[PDB]
Amino acid sequence: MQPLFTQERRIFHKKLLDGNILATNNRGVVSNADGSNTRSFNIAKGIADLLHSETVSERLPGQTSGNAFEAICSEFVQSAFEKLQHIRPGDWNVKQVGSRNRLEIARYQQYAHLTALAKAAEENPELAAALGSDYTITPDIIVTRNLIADAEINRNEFLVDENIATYASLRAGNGNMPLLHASISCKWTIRSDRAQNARSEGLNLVRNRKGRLPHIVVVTAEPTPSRISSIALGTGEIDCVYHFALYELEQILQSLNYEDALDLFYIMVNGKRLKDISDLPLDLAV
Amino acid sequence: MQPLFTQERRIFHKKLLDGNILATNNRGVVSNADGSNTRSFNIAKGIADLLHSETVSERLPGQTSGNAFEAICSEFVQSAFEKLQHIRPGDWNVKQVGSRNRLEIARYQQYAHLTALAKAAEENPELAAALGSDYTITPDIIVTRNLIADAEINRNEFLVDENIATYASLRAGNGNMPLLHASISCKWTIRSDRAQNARSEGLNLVRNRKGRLPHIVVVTAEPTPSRISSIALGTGEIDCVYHFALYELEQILQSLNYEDALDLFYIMVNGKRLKDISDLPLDLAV
Amino acid sequence: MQPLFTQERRIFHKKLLDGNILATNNRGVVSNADGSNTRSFNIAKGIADLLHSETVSERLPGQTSGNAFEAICSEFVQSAFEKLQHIRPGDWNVKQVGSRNRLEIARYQQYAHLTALAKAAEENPELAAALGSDYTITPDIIVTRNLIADAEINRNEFLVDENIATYASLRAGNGNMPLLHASISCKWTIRSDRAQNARSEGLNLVRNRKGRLPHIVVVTAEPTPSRISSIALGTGEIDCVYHFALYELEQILQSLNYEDALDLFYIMVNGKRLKDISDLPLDLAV
Amino acid sequence: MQPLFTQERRIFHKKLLDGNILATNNRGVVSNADGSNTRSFNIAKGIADLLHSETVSERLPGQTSGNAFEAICSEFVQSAFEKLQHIRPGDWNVKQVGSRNRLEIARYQQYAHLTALAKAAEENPELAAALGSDYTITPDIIVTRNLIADAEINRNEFLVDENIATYASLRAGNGNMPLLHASISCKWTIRSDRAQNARSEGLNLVRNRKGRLPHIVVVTAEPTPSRISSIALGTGEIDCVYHFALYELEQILQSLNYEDALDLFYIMVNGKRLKDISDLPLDLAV
DNA sequence: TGCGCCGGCGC
DNA sequence: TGCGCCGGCGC
DNA sequence: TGCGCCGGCGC
DNA sequence: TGCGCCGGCGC
Ligand SMILES: [Ca+2]
Ligand SMILES: [Ca+2]
Ligand SMILES: [Ca+2]
Ligand SMILES: [Ca+2]
Ligand SMILES: [Ca+2]
Repeated sequence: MQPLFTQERRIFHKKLLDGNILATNNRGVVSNADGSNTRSFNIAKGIADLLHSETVSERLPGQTSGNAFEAICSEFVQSAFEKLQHIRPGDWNVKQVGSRNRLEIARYQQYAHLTALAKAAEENPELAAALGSDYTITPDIIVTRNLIADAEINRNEFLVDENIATYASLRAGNGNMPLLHASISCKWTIRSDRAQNARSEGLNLVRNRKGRLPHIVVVTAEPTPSRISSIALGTGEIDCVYHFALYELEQILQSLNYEDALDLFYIMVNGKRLKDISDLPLDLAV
Repeated sequence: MQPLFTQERRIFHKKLLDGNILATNNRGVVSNADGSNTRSFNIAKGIADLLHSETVSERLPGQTSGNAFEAICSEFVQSAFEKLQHIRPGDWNVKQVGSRNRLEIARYQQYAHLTALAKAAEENPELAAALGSDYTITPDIIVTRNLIADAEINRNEFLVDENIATYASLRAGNGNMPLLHASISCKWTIRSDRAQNARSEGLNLVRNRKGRLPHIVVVTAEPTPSRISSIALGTGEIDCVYHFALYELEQILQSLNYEDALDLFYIMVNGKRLKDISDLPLDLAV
Repeated sequence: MQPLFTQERRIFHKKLLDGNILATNNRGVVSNADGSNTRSFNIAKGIADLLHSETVSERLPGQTSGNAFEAICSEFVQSAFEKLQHIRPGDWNVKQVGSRNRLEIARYQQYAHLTALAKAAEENPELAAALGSDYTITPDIIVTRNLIADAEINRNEFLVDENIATYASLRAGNGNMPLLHASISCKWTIRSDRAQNARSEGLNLVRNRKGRLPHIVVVTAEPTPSRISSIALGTGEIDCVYHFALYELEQILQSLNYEDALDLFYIMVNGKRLKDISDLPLDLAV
Repeated sequence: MQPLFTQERRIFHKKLLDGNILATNNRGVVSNADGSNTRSFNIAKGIADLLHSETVSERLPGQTSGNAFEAICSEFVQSAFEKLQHIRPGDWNVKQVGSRNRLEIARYQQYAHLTALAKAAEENPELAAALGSDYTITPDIIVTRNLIADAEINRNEFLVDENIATYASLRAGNGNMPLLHASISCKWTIRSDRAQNARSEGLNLVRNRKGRLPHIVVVTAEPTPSRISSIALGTGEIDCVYHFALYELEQILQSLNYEDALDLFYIMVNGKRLKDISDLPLDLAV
């Protein structure tokens, strides 16, 4: 049959189709297009043909398509990542946090101290104002790793006891919390202004961490390379951007002769800023 | 037996005593102390006593203790990290880079674009000037990961063929290099001004990466908490600092009844900015 | 009569009213409210009463209200700033750039080199991909300062000739461009996601500058302190946020007893992150 | 007469020759040279010759040349900047801070919150640890601006009463302190590692400011371009570097026929990363 | 070579 | 309540 | 006091 | 064409 990552990739698409997240309205507008832009329209039509989309229905409201894209991205990650246990073992959990959560990063080892700052600020309003703060990281999807018992550390050799390596992050106990492995931002579609919150979130993770920075990634179904470029280009905040259908996007850009769009596409891909959704699970194993 | 990490820790200490790196001169000054300062003198002597330091010899040139401390840290990480294959598998290398070689990080995937950038500056002086920046990132010790065969991704299951997950960093071939896993900076002793180059370096890794940030840590044998804090305190550049002899420092701070410095020790240690050398191998397995 | 800044402040409001930028629809929704949020509705109603708004008309499309708010903010700045010539002299120009421009910062001394990087990237696609780039700063409104002749430098004393101070930024000649004094972002209303492009723009200005960083400021008519807070709180990117009607906002928060909103309001104002529109001209003279 | 800035420049040089800061020891080593290196030896001797350095004495202790170079830079800036009141008016102070005093920038408006932050850490150790960071920003030389009376804002026109522009930074009273205009770091000579503390400091000013960023510059007497470049190259932390004797350096680089170093000089100078001491007073008037 | 190592100690 | 989701489209 | 200055020179 | 504007509102 298919290789399993290939099957999960199609499962991923099938859920977008089945849910009418991806569909075409009766004016021929594919639902991830900017219907008032010809290039967006054409690129999204082609991807949707390549994905064998057939349903005709009205575009879903954006809150609905945004939410569903996250859940569906979340299910793909969890399912594929859990097959990489021999390359990246651990007690992994993949969670869609939500578009309504907050303070959630403080749940995790590298950012726990942010609980203490918040509580300090609410108690002392002078401290609140004097503070820079910035404890507002609300990821769409997290991947976390729970902590390991000595039994696991000492699986094959007597490596540790209670008198050595007493601060190691992976060691369960002393009120240690789970590690944040990845923050995954989802963008069903992009406009260059609303795309920038992924950068500020990446930036917040970078500047406030105690310990190893998580993976910071963005997944998008945006059809146009230019809008993808407002989040993908540049370094420092975002590790890499992953497209819901890269291969399909490549094909359509080639057959349409949007030559600047194709050039921008290769700049990002060859520039290590844009990958396929199927590359994400393995990139989470590095 | 002792746990193996406790044995490794004692081997790291005995390399510093045996190699005359950590020793006491004819005036009673321990060789990581700042002899002009009573507290640094007393804290360092206290650490040497708890390490059972016995040798009398004159302080080595700075350049020699610097290099030697670095080799011995490098050997500790390599021997101890190799025990952790079941929690962080792979084909790992640990290397002690040096000022001799140039453009070292650019041999690794997340920073390879820096070669192209330098070649571009080199041929066009107008471009060299426009970009401004030249010199590039040179950590003391790096840990790198070699890439993985398809047979090993597919060890258990038919996960990938050559038509899926084709940009994934860990996958061998496709114009791929090894991955930088960790940048480890060493400071045998510290002065607050010359500590800061570990921060500019950390920042360079951060801002320039394509892919997940490496581990960015500092290992130091500095005796006084105030000097350690010049590098330890704060977040954003350094993941964590590792003391060469944390338990002994804590113990001497208590015995010398230096409460202000004991406070600062705990600010750092309780604040997750400072740990023992022995936490580092497990911290690199996150 | 009124002090002149007070008159410009009312002129500013009158243009928002006259243009129906600020008005109330026939359901009682004030046009800067989020009509589906009760607190937004109530706060905007009160400000609009305090500004003596009377017109009833349908909300303008967002592209129209956004554009007009910029022009109107632009006219206020220019007009008031030009009265500060004795505190901040110079050949000043205030320009609404537009929501369609690009590369415009490269027009200015501190960012000119960005022209060279763009031209280098389009010529060499390998260089394009290898590049980090990030020359995408599109301010809404700029303030610039043209360069000064020796006659002005030497107005009262013979300070300079052609053999001293030959690189001074303010000196006209040798193909020197005008200085960027300020970038002013306008946000008629806010949602926390679309607010973050002001941060990335501020960040781009910070990281790419050669010479003194411009003022980086945000002007907003957003009624709710919480949405204002998604751009105002935190430091490093934005110098300060200026509200189109702060005094009115203070009054209404007090009379409504939204006590957490009032607390957040004082956190920002007392925390030097939020000011009135009338404070901007003087803050541009520092 | 010479132009006044040319006279000031010669007075700055003669303070270094007369004060024995810049001199040649009995071995022919000029006192800002690294005697072990032929190029630094030759470039420094060449600069001393063009400055008409005549004194023979032994090199002063590092601590003394460091401090003395700093006082003399400070005096140059103060005397020359005072001539620029017609292009940058105000009530300016120039001061040479020192390691003796602590929490110096916090006396200025944009960084006053740092006092509150430190007081908060000091009373609550859990908070001190949560925040992590303690120590704070200590530039070598600062230029500050005192605040302005209402009579002077209203000198020409009735601009403001007490009901408008009530949070404006420049306006005296209302719980206002002076403004930090410039942070000036000095490095009599450089080594690449100890250069980097001017970068961490620059970054601290950047990231922590409430209001416009101060001028952030470095003045250095370092002879070799490679060492100057360790601080000069790049953007984001330092606005610009200023050489103590740029014309003389350029001239010696040409006469010594050191083409590689001449290149690097131009990369820096043409790239707007390096200028002469004499450009600094006008650069602070931007 | 020259970069970046650490040390001594003045302010 | 409220935060952040995407969509329509003018300038 | 102790922080942050610069210097010598090994690798 | 295309970039960035704001608005409606679900989850
Ligand atoms: Ca999202
Ligand atoms: Ca080092
Ligand atoms: Ca805007
Ligand atoms: Ca200095
Ligand atoms: Ca010495």
